[PDB]
Amino acid sequence: ELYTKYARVWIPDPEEVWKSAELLKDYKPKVLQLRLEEGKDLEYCLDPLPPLRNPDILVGENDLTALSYLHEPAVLHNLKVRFIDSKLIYTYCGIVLVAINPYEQLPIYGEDIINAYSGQNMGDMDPHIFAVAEEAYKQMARDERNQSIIVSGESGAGKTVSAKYAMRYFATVSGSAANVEEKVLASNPIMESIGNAKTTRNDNSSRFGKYIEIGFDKRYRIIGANMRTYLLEKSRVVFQAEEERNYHIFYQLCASAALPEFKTLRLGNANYFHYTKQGGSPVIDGIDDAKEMVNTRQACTLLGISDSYQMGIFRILAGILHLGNVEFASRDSDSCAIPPKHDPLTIFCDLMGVDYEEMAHWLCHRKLATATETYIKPISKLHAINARDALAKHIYANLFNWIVDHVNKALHSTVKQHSFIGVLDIYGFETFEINSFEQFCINYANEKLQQQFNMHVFKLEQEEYMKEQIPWTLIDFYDNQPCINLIEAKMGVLDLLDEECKMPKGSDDTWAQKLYNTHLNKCALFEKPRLSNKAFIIKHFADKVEYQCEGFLEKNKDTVYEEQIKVLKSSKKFKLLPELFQDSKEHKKTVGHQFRNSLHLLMETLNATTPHYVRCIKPNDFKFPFTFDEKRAVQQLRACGVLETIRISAAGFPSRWTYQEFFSRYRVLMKQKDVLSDRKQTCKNVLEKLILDKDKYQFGKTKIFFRAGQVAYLEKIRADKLRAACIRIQKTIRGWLMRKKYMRMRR
Amino acid sequence: ETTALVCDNGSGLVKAGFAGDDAPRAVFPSIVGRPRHQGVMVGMGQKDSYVGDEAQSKRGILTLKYPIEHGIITNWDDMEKIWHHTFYNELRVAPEEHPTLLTEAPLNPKANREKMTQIMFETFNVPAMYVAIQAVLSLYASGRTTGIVLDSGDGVTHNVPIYEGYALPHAIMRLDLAGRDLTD
Ligand SMILES: [Mg+2]
Repeated sequence: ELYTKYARVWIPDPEEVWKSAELLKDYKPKVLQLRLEEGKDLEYCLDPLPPLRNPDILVGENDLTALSYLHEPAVLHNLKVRFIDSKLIYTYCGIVLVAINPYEQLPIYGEDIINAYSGQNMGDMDPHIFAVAEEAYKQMARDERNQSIIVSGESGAGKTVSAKYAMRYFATVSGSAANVEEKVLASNPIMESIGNAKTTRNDNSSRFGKYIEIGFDKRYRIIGANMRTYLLEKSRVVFQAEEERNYHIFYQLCASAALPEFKTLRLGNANYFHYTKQGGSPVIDGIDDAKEMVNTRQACTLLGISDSYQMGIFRILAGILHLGNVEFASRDSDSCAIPPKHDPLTIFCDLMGVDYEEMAHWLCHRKLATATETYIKPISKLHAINARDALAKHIYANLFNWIVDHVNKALHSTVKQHSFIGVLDIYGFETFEINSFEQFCINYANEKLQQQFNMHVFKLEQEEYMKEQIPWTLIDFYDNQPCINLIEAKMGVLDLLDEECKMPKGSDDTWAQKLYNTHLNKCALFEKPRLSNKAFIIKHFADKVEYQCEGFLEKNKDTVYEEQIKVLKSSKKFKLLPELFQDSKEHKKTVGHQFRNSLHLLMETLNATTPHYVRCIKPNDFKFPFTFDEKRAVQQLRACGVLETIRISAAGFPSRWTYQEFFSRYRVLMKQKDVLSDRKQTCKNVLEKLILDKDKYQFGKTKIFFRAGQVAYLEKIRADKLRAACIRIQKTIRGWLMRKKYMRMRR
Repeated sequence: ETTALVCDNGSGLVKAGFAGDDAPRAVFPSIVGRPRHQGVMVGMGQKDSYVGDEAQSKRGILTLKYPIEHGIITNWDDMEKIWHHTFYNELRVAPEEHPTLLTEAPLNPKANREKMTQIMFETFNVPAMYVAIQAVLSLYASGRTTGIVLDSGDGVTHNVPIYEGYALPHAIMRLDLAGRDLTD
């Protein structure tokens, strides 16, 4: 047990997630006497134990796996102390690097430190982003195989700062002159304007995965980046929950309605348009959209998008906005019509350069054709609204891919790329008060990435074990495939959603009923919320999440009636709109199936490669420099998978010690008889006496491997021996000295 | 995924294509022609019998038989030629690769499905098969779950009432008025 007197323990507390306590009397096989910092005894009860605390030598170490007890409060303590008192913003967990965002500028990014890391091995140094970049940069040279740095977290956490410095490192150690840093940094305002949103819980959340491939030649001179984007949240364009916004570019554009060149766009205020009024939150406090616009146009001009294309882009976005106001009237249960001289459609046709009567016809009808014959069939007002919103989502997704292709044209260089290093910036696991299809997609992507991470860690552990000659059978593999099969496989939660989109009179209620019928008792990971029939719960990697069924189906659905594209492609007013739609089932695919395919493209990109991982955490909600809210930080660490990573690591042999440093530490416990000339045999003897269960350690060729907890045990028994010796000696010295004071008194 | 074939034998027309398409690849009359005159030229490349658009094109030389009448298949050696033409020539796909779906008028003879099944597995070697009531499919098409359906092709007419996807077999009406008896 070894809950002894002066054992420290952690106890759960409402205000700061854990508090330190000290066990005031020995435990013996119901209630514990605990001395607290606040008061000398307040008492704690044991249920049908408190988490024990690591010894003081271990806390503050550079690597959270160096701890002997691995659990939430010790991790939170080590990160808190290292951040607050030592101002070290970087820490290691397993392979992962954890970066605690300080909200303060620091001297640590200087070129002298860049040189200090260049050429080092990974463990030789305290952790820094440059040491990941250097590990990638060396492996790229040693082997053909390409390398990725993966950065995960909330968007506030400062992933862009990590990528910025990782590129600065690559530039400096390459000795390159070229000019990639300036261009990649100058791309950020447009990518944030198009691809970036205000969520219920964060402002400037990023709603896509951005992959920057830094290309190198056969000599490792730099060649200039290729930008890719994945996982774009297209549904946000047409739907927002309470006090959300859609992509900032619409509000920047609406804020600019006074500028002379936007007169012809006939803009309103941002709540005048159906695709922006739905959130009820037009203004972010602390941002002037009217000025972020100007920074966007400057970023465009630095990437050399001509003023003509810039006015084409803003003309198209005014198109999308005016399109959204078009309001169909139901003629009949099976037909609809646009009312006469409807003004939003007039202004949309004036913007896009199309004949009003063709758009007015094709919005309300669709064309069937067999090879011999063709029929023009009317469609319901519901289908007409779904068609309009699918067309708006398609125009947006194409405009996004076009702006990203012009970025790539400005960033490319003619030299043949020999190899590259990718920096992937992606959102973390996500959970809200009200929880919806956007989060379901984000959590599916994070399940896939966590599977890849577990693959990689398990592989490198089998390699390290064969380095140390230890049998592979001791490392257990934890596998989340039963959760991915619940979502992506056939009859999964996505498959029954696509199957519900096209079954007649399908609805979120009867989708939920299909979910329950298929999964409710049959699967360990799917659960029903006790008090509702319109929600379901998935036990994700990081946590259980309850998703609410209302309004997935309307978000799920895309079908673009091809004749509406064929009308728009006919436009002759301006160049950009025909350019957009250059290269079918692609139109038929639902949003969820597009997302599933984009995620397969992402995973087949990363699987070609060797990963390196970063995690960013946000320490406090108020951007105070160097302050660390335990209640927020615990949530961030859970969301980044760091805690379930550590839980997986604690199942293994976390603690790995070199024979000579072990011998140095524990000779205090070792009789001068028993130390041999042979260190490995000496330690085998000593440890086999000190810890009777051999299952707690393995004798590798080069290192002792300990299970979680046992190094703390050895440190405790060492401290107890040292204390008993000190008490005996010092009491003897006290009795000697007062015996001499007695001889003085006799004198 | 391997998409399944949909082959609505009907009568008078064959409608066939791949599942998930919005209109059939193949629409041709379910008609087999054999030549009745003496062939006189030599080296002509004479051909035993013609299916579909061929028998329509050359019809002045031929005797035209419909193998299906009143939704009952009455000549299996014709019908199997029509299926063979559908898979191999018109869709140009080997049916052994992926499943097939077939449609039938309600309340017709029990042995017709057994023969269709036996031919599909034995000769065409399809991996899997199903047969579906036409009037049920007309609701899937019209986007409804509650309906009464007057479905009337060549060969046969029938009414099927369906309420929320429960069919009411006692109320199924079948009638043998059809396009062929309007034609005669
Ligand atoms: Mg029919």
